[PDB]
Amino acid sequence: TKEQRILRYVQQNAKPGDPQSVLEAIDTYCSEGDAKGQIMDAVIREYSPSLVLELGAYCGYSAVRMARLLQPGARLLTMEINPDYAAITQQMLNFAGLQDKVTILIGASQDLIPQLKKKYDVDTLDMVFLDHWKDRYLPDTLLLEECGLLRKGTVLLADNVIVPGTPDFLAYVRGSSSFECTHYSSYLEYMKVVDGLEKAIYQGP
Ligand SMILES: Cc1nn(C)cc1-c1cc[nH]n1
Repeated sequence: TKEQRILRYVQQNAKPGDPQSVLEAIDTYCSEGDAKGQIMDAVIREYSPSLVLELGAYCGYSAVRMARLLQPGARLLTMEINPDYAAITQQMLNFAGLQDKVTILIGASQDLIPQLKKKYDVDTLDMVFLDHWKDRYLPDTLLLEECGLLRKGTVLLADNVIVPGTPDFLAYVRGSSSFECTHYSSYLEYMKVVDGLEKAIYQGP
């Protein structure tokens, strides 16, 4: 119901066609995530990806956040396992006026990623945002590589990466010469990490 409540709140209080007011409505409602969203913004602005893959949609906050910065021609593919969330996310994107920039695929990442080239005509991806299941971060990273979907300069950005969580994913991207890594730790006013993200840029084979 959390995702449903968030949407209705947006629908009642936000301005249609204005992604900023949609995001502000979501943030405001949830607090009584801008640190993470701010990092997502910085990555999109720096790498200027033409095709983005998002793993996990939920209420659509991140789809809105990323798609609003893509220029004409640039697109987002969003995978979401839960059809109820995919519906919420579609409504959220319609509300923000970003529906022409995003395609939502319903299903499990491990099933859909291998079908991207043949079934959905993807060549390579410029950016991947990982925010789905944490036990899939490393397997899906490997799957993307092995399916030939990454190129030199493709940026992976993974949410909710806080040690000792995601030991395998981090061991790989850090450990491998094929990835150049940056970590982000948000503490807000605290001494303990509230959210962590990892940026990993593929260097090619
Ligand atoms: C996409 C996807 N694939 N798998 C395995 C989980 C998801 C997910 C998790 C939250 N939303 N969607």
